[PDB]
Amino acid sequence: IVGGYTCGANTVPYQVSLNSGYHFCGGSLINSQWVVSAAHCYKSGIQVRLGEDNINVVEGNEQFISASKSIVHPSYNSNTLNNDIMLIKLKSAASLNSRVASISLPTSCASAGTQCLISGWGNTKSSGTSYPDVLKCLKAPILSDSSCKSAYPGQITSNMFCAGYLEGGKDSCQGDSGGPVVCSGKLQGIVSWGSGCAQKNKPGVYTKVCNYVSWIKQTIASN
Ligand SMILES: [Ca+2]
Repeated sequence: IVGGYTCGANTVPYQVSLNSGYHFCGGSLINSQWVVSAAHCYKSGIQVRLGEDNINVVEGNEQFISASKSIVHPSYNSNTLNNDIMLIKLKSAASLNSRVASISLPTSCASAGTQCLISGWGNTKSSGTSYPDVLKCLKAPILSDSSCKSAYPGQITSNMFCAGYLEGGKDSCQGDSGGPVVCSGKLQGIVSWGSGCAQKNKPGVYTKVCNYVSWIKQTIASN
């Protein structure tokens, strides 16, 4: 996260870290046994880390649970990042408490102008490189589809939305990938892509979760 703030330990209780010997992407806990992330975060050998603040210090509220199964969206296209969404099943259920909690799925899609909360452990610099140990947060608005398509001509599908600031300075970044965009108490996006981080006229592009609720519900009901 570029241009954000330190969240506070466990104030984002649905945030997870995906670890494959190192933190590599974020995710969102949607019930005691399932995590939502980005399909471009796919790898074999994922351990899910819940209740994290400092990802380099065991502080005592963590739960570390291996993945039993990964499910990339059937229509995921890695060239265009269309349908950039994956489900991860945990080997055992998490214990939900004040520090580890699930986030609701949306019933309707979020509105342009809504201020959302984006979080993660990704790079904090534009170019240059500095990775935080503690979770970072950013408030950012949903942009109009018109402005999104103007920023990224020929590249935005109906399964993507833009959030952030056309002036630059504040954005998600590499290592935030897979993490949540929460708007009005629901998971409305997944950190997906963008041109650089926090560059003028190049806002963040997010997977539009409201288009995937049927797929999520049917997949959880069968696995
Ligand atoms: Ca920790």
